[PDB]
Amino acid sequence: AAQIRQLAGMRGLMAKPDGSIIETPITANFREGLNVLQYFISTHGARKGLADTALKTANSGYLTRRLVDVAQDLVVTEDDCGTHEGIMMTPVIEGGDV
Amino acid sequence: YSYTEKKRIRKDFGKRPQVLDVPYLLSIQLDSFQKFIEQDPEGQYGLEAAFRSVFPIQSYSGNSELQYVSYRLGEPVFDVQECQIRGVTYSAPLRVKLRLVIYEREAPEGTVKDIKEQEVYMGEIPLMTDNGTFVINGTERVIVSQLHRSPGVFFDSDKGKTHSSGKVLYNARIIPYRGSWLDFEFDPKDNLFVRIDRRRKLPATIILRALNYTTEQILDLFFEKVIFEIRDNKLQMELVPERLRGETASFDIEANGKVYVEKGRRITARHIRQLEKDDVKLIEVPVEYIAGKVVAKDYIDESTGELICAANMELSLDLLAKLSQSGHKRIETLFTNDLDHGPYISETLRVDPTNDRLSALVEIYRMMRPGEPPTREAAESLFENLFFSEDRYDLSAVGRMKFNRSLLREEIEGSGILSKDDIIDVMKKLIDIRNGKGEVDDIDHLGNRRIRSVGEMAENQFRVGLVRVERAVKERLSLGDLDTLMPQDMINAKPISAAVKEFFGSSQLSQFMDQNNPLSEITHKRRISALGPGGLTRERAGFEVRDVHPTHYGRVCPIETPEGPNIGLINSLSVYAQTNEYGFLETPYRKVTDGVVTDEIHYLSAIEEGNYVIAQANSNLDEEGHFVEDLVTCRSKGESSLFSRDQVDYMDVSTQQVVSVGASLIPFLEHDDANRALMGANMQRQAVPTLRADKPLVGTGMERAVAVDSGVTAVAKRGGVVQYVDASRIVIKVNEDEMYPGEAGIDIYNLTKYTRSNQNTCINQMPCVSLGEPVERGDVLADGPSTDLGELALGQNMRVAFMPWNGYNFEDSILVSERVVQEDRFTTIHIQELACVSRDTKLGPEEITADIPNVGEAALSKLDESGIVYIGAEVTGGDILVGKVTPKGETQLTPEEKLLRAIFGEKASDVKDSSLRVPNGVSGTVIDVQVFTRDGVEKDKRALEIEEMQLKQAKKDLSEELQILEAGLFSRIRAVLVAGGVEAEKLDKLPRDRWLELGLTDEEKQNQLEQLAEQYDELKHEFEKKLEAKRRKITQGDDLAPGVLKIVKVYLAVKRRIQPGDKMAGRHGNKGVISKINPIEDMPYDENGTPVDIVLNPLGVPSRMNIGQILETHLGMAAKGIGDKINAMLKQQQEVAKLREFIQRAYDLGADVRQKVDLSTFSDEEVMRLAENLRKGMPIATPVFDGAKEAEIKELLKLGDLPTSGQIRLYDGRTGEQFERPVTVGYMYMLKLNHLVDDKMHARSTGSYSLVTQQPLGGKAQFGGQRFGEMEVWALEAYGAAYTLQEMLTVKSDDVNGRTKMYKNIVDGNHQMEPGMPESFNVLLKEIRSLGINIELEDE
Amino acid sequence: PPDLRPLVPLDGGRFATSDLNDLYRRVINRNNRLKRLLDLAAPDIIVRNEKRMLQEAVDALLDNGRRGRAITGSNKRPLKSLADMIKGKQGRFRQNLLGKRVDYSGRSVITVGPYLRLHQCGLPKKMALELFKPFIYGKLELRGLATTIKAAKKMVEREEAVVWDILDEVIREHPVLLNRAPTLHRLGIQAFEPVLIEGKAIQLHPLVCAAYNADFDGDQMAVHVPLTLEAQLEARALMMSTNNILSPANGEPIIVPSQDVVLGLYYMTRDCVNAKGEGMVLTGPKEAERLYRSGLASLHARVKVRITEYEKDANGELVAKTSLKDTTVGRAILWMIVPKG
Amino acid sequence: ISAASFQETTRVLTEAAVAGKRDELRGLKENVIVGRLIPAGTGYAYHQDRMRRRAAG
Amino acid sequence: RERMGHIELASPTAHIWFLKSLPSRIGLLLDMPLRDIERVLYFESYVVI
Amino acid sequence: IETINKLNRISRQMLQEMGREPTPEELAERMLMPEDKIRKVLKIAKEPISMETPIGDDEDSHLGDFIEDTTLELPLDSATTESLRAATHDVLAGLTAREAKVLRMRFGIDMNTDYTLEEVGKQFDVTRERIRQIEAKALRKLRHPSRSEVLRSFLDD
Ligand SMILES: [Sr+2]
Ligand SMILES: [Sr+2]
Ligand SMILES: [Sr+2]
Ligand SMILES: [Sr+2]
Repeated sequence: AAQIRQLAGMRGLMAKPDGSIIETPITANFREGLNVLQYFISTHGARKGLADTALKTANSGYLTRRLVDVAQDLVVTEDDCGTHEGIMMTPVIEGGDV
Repeated sequence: YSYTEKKRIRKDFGKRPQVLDVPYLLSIQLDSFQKFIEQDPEGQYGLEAAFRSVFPIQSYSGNSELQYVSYRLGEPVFDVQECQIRGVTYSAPLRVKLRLVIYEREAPEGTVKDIKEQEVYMGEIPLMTDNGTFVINGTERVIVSQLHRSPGVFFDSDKGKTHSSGKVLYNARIIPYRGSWLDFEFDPKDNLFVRIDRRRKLPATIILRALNYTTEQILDLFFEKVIFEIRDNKLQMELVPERLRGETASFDIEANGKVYVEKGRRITARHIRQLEKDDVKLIEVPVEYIAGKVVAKDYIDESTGELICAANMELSLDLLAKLSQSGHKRIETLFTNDLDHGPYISETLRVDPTNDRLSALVEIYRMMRPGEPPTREAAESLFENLFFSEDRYDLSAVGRMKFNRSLLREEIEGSGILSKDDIIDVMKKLIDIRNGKGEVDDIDHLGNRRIRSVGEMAENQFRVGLVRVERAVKERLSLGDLDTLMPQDMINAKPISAAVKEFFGSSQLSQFMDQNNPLSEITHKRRISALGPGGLTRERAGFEVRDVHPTHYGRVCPIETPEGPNIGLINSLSVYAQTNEYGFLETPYRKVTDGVVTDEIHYLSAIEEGNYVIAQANSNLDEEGHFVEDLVTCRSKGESSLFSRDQVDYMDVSTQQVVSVGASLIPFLEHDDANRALMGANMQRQAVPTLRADKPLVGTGMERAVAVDSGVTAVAKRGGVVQYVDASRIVIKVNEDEMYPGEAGIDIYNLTKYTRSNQNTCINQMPCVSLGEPVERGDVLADGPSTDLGELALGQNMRVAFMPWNGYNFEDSILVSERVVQEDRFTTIHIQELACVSRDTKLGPEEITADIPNVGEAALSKLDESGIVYIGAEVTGGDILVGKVTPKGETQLTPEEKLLRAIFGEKASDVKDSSLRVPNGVSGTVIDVQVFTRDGVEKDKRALEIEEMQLKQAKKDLSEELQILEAGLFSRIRAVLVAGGVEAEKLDKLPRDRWLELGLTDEEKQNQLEQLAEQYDELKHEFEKKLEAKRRKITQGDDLAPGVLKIVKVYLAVKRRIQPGDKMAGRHGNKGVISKINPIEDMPYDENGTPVDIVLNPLGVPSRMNIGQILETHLGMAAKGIGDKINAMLKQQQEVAKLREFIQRAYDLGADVRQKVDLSTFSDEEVMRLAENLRKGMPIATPVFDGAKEAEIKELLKLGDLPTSGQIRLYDGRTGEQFERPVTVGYMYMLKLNHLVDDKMHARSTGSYSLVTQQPLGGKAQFGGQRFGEMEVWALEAYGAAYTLQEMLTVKSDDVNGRTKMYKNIVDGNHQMEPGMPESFNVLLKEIRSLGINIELEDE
Repeated sequence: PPDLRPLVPLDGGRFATSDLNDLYRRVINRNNRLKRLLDLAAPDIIVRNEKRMLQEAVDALLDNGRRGRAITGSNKRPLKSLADMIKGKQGRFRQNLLGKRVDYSGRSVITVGPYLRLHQCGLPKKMALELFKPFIYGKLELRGLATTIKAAKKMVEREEAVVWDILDEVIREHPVLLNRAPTLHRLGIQAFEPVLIEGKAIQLHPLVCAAYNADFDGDQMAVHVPLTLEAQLEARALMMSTNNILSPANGEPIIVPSQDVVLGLYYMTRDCVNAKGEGMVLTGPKEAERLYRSGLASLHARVKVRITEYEKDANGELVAKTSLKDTTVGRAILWMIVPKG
Repeated sequence: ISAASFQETTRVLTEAAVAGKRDELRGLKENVIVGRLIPAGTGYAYHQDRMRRRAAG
Repeated sequence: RERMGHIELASPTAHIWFLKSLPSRIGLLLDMPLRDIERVLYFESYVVI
Repeated sequence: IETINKLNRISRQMLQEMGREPTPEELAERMLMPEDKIRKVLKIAKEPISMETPIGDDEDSHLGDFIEDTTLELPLDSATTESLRAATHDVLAGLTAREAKVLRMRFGIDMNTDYTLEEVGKQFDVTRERIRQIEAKALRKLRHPSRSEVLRSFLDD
């Protein structure tokens, strides 16, 4: 539903190089012709979001490499372990919603 | 409209008129290189800047010097076409005028026996081609422009993770164009430190002490001084009203008895009025207030001569009492607070261990060179050579300009070396920002970032080459004789040529020309990268430089950039942007004179934009001057907001200035997402030329601009009437208007036919003009690989229907009809080069004759007369091209093989087959062959007969050029002869060679015939000069690598057609892989029965957010909508005037547009020829932003009797039943890009292995194996797999005994591993043992 | 050993030597000089200096990046010492896992395979002939078609019609692993039984494409072939896609229809206000197909259909409940696809 | 053997030499380097045959 | 590929892996800082045994 | 070494006096030595290249990584050698008793030493001239297309 918003309704608000949100959002949707100023505004999030994606695989790939090297030397040894002890499990409720 | 434009008029849907037309697209490359080869006297640009910087090289060790006059170029060894064939670097020999000067010790300067040399060889510099490239070793290469920080002065904050609390610091950085780095920074202890060449931290006062400044002089330059006075035993002070404000005084401030501020009282603003009016100059101060303050000057006892207190020292109760004992009158201190003034320089002096000038110079020497003990002569020499020597340190022309710009100076001109006053001024400004009054400049700002093109980067590489030479020159002057060893012998050309060649074809910014298409050829030349020397690496500067800065606007394209690891570092240059006089980026603007808008064009830099209010191109203008609306959307000083008409100073030239050429060709960019327009621009560059290029139905208008500026298309220099058309040569007769007296008015345009590219694609120049057609300057005569009539034609367009199929369009997958394969519309020509090198070994020399001991005569049927394959022989993957044989020796036959030799009879002694074979696969046919021989010649019969063909063809090529030039020369003579004396029937009977002697009475026309007779003799003279040079090059013994006899290169043109697996993409980012070639039978068709060409997945549109591909489809059927009605006519043959009305109606749709096509006043011949070109659809141009409206496409659809919605009911080919919902059908421009499935498919079972590690390796016959990484190992560890990983590590990889034993088990039918020790661990064991550490395997 | 630090003649004629060889020479040279100096007059200054460099010579040989930094005799580079052979991101210890080249491996661009099954992939004909090269020779001399190994080699290279028939026999019942870069979880490598298809492109099943992060636009996959019976079994019993229909991360299935399949079932099940044919009784789900493909009723509109649903019994299975349900025409046809239980 | 795979190599090899450490090859990463069967899955039943015969012999 | 050789040293030379690598294997075994070991090894000062 | 030093001194002279580059024909004239000598030294004077020379980098690769091993025989050729010895054993089995023993001594098949015609004659009961007759008799029967169809396939090498 988020993709349909930009194409037919309204694109929304865009960000600045500092991190703050711009005063006036892009009113034009992809059905009509976007302005020269509006398109240059929308490019910032495109070349920043994909720039994060370029190093997302490297950062998450190192996280996958990290968790392996500590737990790789672990295999099932016995069929049953003689302890009647575990962890208490309760359904996660945040405030008043399950 | 021009005649070349009249044949095909493109319907433009623009609204804004073009004020400034699109300039030369490769102006960045050509204009910058011409600065390098420029013969500019004082204007230091290029070579003249490099020579005059070092020369005249002087040496007072032997009292002798060498002087520089001027340099020479020209006379190239091989032409641009000749360099590509025989493999020569396109360069001109550089010869420089040099003279040695001898001095005798008697007079100030006494010259004795001066010897001058005319020309000394100093290597050869590569010249730029006609388009904007360099031919190195044979291949065409491009120099990429560098993006770096501009030389001058920088100011940075950096307030991230520092100290602990997060103290904000301020850093001043003086960066030169050539020299050492100067850094001035504050530390967490508030003190100031200097960093020389980015090394250890020295106190800030150490650089001043080295410049001969005493401790008294250091405190004098920066600080305000308070003067304490000793009058009649009691202590007093000079009062300044501004000094005491806000701070509470612990003492009674009194003047002549009257008390103003007493003990325990605050000072606000009221007290700074009573003291000012009463003329107070002196007040009484206690001993406590003076104690703690820092003294400025040295005060000694004038009775004894001993130091009481030196400069920069703390005061106490005892020290002030001794000053009264000595008999002093004045004491000088410093004024430092905590807000607007601080003791940053004062507190550093105590930290500074140095005492005088000598001590400071040693400490700088010890930091730079921490090894040898320095003397006074050595310490003074290093510091003067750091930032004060001309030969070492230089700010250049741009550096001093920006250096004085930031520091706020009167002059922009100055010397390259920094003076003593300049260093202090940078230090003064840094304290100002620390105090409060001061601004921090942006690093990402384009006004602080320069562009190093081709000529500027080649200048720096040539300068260091002269530095490499100057060491050998000055040292050998005093070493040897100065009577015999004079001119040429002093300087060697070897160090110069080695430095230049390691830049044009070895540097990071020097790559192969991406000649997949004319668009990729242009975009690569205007690429701006921040990865060059003295720039930034891949993992540096963070992510701030990668992000888009508001300064990029109309200088750098925000969407067109590599989407890989580079993102931001490499950027494409926008259309209208150019380089200024100081290397900064500038964009043109319409000048507004407070009201009306004039067509005055002004180029403004990034610094200049932060002052004027710039209006957007989106606003409409009344009549042609002033605006319509009072409230206009504008942009000023970075930010963009609404502004009034009077406040507007500038305006955008066009709505195309923000987007580069690569993404300018995208039709509906406004309806596309910025992420997919980023990708869509990259897909167009990878496009491979089809066999027959076809015009894009949905264009932008830049298609014609790309084709001409690329240089791949043959354009008319003059014009006129075409005389003779051929598929190799286009000759033209000049219209006499642009023909200047002297030579004949005929231009010869030689066409390049079927030539290999860098990406192995085909380069072809097909003719366009017919015999007897009038054309002018700028007219397109021939088309390149991916160009149609005048315009760019990347990869043709097909019928597109957005509908799901039976799983053949699951994810991005695209279907194709058999008609796409039947009709050559996506057939690509690929020319491949294969080389066979006969080499000399220690066993014996290799031969290249048709005497193969293994195969014959089965593969030898293709090969001809003892050597290589014949020209025009169709060969498949496995045939023999060049029959190479290699001596091996020994050849010990095994007992079983010895028996086999006696049974049948075998001849295989020393001769081993190692012939050049066609790579294992499917290939086309042989186009051309070339044989290169050693300096000893020893010509083969096949190599000798081809040189006979080379000599005869070159003889004909030069003879045909003379014949036409002679014909037009004497035809011009007849025009002069008839004018004055009419002999139209008398001259025709007389022989044409006896026309030179005849002429009119000695007048002005006699002088006209003088130049015509001189040129005729000149053409006959230059013909013999060109033929002698041409005969020399063919008979020339080709110089090659040592240990090489003959190199034979066989060229093959593979005609590969489209198949499932090939990568297809649109213009908007919609890429995909071809699923299956479906017949014309089963694929959907219209009500009239027109079958759809390609079927694309409709699901990959809303999530992709690219509507540009949909509007290209709607306008695609609309484009052919008019075309089909033109196609419906002419076949039945209707009246020309009846056809004229419909065409005129087509170019004027939507009431009011912009493009006004001539109102039916074209000639009957021109209208019929235009309708023939518009038969296969109408070319529609839709600009980058101000393009075709949504409602305008619907109006054009009704013209060709088509629905406005774009969706039509289709019928299934398999069933025959209706699709229960109308499907949108039209024409989208598809692209068959590079890296096809034929080049991507690789397979290996067994082959060759590497030497150091016994793991799979690719080279010949079979392809290389796939790498099984550690990420793939985790998968098998997560699975219950154990024997599969065992295979991956041993038998498939390194294990020597494992692989061969397992391979035999497959053939026997065993399927057993039997693994052992892998060679990956066996080498590892010996490496640990060789270190000196015992490692052993222990048993159970 | 000399093989690990080799002096081999290249294709051009110029030799290529290891950096270890250059380091070893500058150890023996001063070792021989010290043996000379100890018997040919020994002044302490020179002898201590010769012992000073000899200690550095071994130091540069073992680990160069510690005490100073040695420069190669011809090149301006730090020499690969004995320590630099093991470490340095890419050496000998680290290449045992990552930098491992593998035989019997292929690579091609992925394509869709809607006609294929879940355990089937569309492996190229020319790739499979190259991959199963030794497997062809094994089942060619066994058949009695080829005399020896060399005669079997000539039949494969000539692309004989009989070789294509034998090729299909070997591939049948022989699993083939398919790997995609990068592998984040274990389902990146799955085994498939190949079906021979002409072309240079490999076809993949649309359902298992959800397990990988793959999109048919320009992605490539590695083609690995197991060799032994143990390797063939652990590919079918463990690494097969049919065995791995669920995800190892969570209890939810990973093989779940997407895009075209979801859109197909959505249009089939959705209802309209008043489509063609409404208010019929319909005998079985078979008559629902009789009306749609003929052209008498649409997939939509609420039409009563006779259905026979089978619920799970306590022991299983005898429960067969038949009742009139108020669904659509399209929902009745999809029930035939749905299993009995 | 498992440590020097991802950790710093020169520190591990020196620590193993001084202490005189023995690698009995039980970890999964240990057996991949040497070219042996993984003590997991199919090779787990194989590995139990050799570990049981260390006490007796 | 398997056979190795040896070089007989005229003077005893120290191993770099046990000297420079922190925190010094020779240093901790003798209870002596690296600055004191290097000055003896490098030939600058004598040491009492 | 003296000739290599002599080469570099004249190379500086001839490069700038003529214009372009000194050819082996022109360089040999000033050195007073034949062309086959100069062109030989130029190859010897070149220093052996380092193993870890970076070529293009990008994915990180060295010169020593792309060097193939020519010493190793192909697994296909290794299976051919095993198949040849197995085929010839069945071929020699078809021969009439003593016919196999002669060929295994004359060519050294399955035996450590290769024997000459004189050595068989004294250790086979028969005369010297007869050995030449039965050798060709054993070969002729293996020259026949019907008997040796398997041996004809090895003729491709
Ligand atoms: Sr133009
Ligand atoms: Sr996906
Ligand atoms: Sr992808
Ligand atoms: Sr007997």
